[PDB]
Amino acid sequence: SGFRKMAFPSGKVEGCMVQVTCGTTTLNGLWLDDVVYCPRHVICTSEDMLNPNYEDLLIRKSNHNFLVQAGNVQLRVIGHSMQNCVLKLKVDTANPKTPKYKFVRIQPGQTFSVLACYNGSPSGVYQCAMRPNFTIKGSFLNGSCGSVGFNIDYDCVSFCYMHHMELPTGVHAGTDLEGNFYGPFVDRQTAQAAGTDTTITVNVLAWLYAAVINGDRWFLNRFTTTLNDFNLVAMKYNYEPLTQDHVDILGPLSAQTGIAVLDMCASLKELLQNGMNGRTILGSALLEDEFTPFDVVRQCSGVTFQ
Amino acid sequence: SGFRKMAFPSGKVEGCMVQVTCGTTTLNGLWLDDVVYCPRHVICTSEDMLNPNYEDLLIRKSNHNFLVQAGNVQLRVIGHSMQNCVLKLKVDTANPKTPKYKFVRIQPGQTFSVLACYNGSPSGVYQCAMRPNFTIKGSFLNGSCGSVGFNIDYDCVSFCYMHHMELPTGVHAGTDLEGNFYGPFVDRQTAQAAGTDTTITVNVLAWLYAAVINGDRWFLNRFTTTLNDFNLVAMKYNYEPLTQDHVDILGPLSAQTGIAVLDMCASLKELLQNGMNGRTILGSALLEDEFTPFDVVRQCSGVTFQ
Ligand SMILES: *C(=N)[C@H](C[C@@H]1CCNC1=O)NC(=O)[C@H](Cc1ccc(Cl)c(Cl)c1)NC(=O)[C@@H](NC(=O)NC(C)(C)C)C(C)(C)C
Ligand SMILES: *C(=N)[C@H](C[C@@H]1CCNC1=O)NC(=O)[C@H](Cc1ccc(Cl)c(Cl)c1)NC(=O)[C@@H](NC(=O)NC(C)(C)C)C(C)(C)C
Repeated sequence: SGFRKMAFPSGKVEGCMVQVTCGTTTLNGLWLDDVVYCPRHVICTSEDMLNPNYEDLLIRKSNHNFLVQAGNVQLRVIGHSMQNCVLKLKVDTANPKTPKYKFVRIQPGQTFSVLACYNGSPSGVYQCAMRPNFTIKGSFLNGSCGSVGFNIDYDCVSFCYMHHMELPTGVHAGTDLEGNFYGPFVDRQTAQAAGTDTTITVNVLAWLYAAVINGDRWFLNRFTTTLNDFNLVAMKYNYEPLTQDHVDILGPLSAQTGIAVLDMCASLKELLQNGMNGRTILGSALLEDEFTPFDVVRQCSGVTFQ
Repeated sequence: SGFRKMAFPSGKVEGCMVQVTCGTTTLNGLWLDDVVYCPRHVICTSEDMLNPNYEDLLIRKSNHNFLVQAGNVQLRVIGHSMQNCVLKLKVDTANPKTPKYKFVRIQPGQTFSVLACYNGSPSGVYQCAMRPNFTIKGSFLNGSCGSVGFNIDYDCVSFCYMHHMELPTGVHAGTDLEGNFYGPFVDRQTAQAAGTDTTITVNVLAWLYAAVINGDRWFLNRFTTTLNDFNLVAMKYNYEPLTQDHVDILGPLSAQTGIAVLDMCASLKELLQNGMNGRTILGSALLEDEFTPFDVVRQCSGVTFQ
């Protein structure tokens, strides 16, 4: 029993983190085979950030302008290129600890583990969700750029996020590992702000199923509702609409607990309208939306990785 | 900016987990140098648990009754002994991935990372605190026994917890790595229940400092209080008393924010008496007590490990 914000084991990723220095700027890089991936803003000075032409900035660099360190070993940079907003540094040595991996662009609502790093050295791991407004609510300090987000599927590391910047509201923005930003953000210092965020409805329902599995039943009721009646209520409270695909995804949890999805929706509708009234669910006094249906299955069934 | 429930990177510990089978029971073991540590209840059958004599049970086993697997390699057991409630299996091979490590018995209020494992394989990592009643609020399923809790200090892994059992309220009990239970629990199936829990006051104050560092100031006020006036209020709300040592530990956070500890205490006193009134702090609608002062410093200053 029990339910925690659980991250993936980070060992396979720790062995791929390196330090990258260009000029006075040091941040983190991801070393896979003979390529080091890092944010391209590493090549900028303070004067360039207002409107950088990255093609010009890169053509004026040479391979020896890039200092790449793996622990105490210096890696020799033999090539460099740019893909969207990531820099790819080719090095003379293939990382012997390269895991089986793939690169994946995730959707809002999905969750992943972040390995927060400073100077190439792992500092901590935590779980977060890609919000509907394409930011993440992370924890990052100076020097954390190039830290990556990932999932593990059996034996395979899926990299989905590389950290680039913090926005004025204190939330975070970055790219997939092919250098495409999530959301409307760009790597030039111009006025940018996150759009309004919404609550990830399918995840709240997953978490209410987790509560039932763990013995929290006080919010259940005998009613049922329809998708369209539920969604009319969800919209008013700034919740994402529920689709038939969401219903199907929750199937395994409905089956294990015996409570129909549309039954659970009537409970959520009541909680939205009357509040939780000084009660808690799974130790929380707010409805939690950063667990996917798969997170709940994994943690309430016991899936491992090799 | 930002603030998350952050666990330590787990790579150094993943390489020490093995699977241990005795009879029909399989659980996890910790392989360091040429010794595998695991809960001694692995040697029990269902009939023995009501009142096991572990000395008798162990004398009737031989080295080949213990099946120890590291991935796909079988490790050959060449000796076995018991230390308190842990079994130590001597094996013919020293773990080449043994980190620099030590064994530490922690105090209530301290936090640590748990690497949850099934069949020797890491499943997830999360952070928790050893409660004042010597339980932890973990997340564990069948087969998780022998999963360990740890901290990292520079380059050294400090093991502090090995998982043995779940109590009827859904919380968890285990031993240090020398086999001594935390709390009044014993490994015989008899009626046992956790004592009443209290809230870890010094940790709540640390977390209120974290909130200030991240821009949540609405709960501050101009007042100050005394230790003895604060503690009189804390007692009524089932909070641990605050000592002068607690005050000193919070020094670094007081200094970075400019708010005296006893100033912060007057804010907490107000929050206890009037509630948070539908407001949140660091995204929570309850006062959080599972971050130590050191956790906050580490996450709001950026300490890494090598
Ligand atoms: C990366 N090592 C570091 C991580 C930051 C520090 C605090 N929290 C974090 O997540 N980020 C940077 O160095 C980054 C460089 C940069 C500047 C400008 C642009 Cl457009 C990009 Cl894509 C990257 N700086 C910042 O994140 C910066 N924020 C902004 O400048 N944001 C706007 C205004 C461009 C939206 C600070 C947080 C002010 C350092
Ligand atoms: C270990 N692999 C497993 C982990 C459990 C499963 C569910 N959640 C967990 O944390 N634990 C056990 O196999 C354990 C064996 C055992 C039995 C009896 C005693 Cl005294 C000890 Cl120290 C260990 N069983 C249990 O944890 C058991 N709980 C109790 O029997 N608890 C009391 C009544 C002895 C307090 C179940 C949770 C019922 C399986």
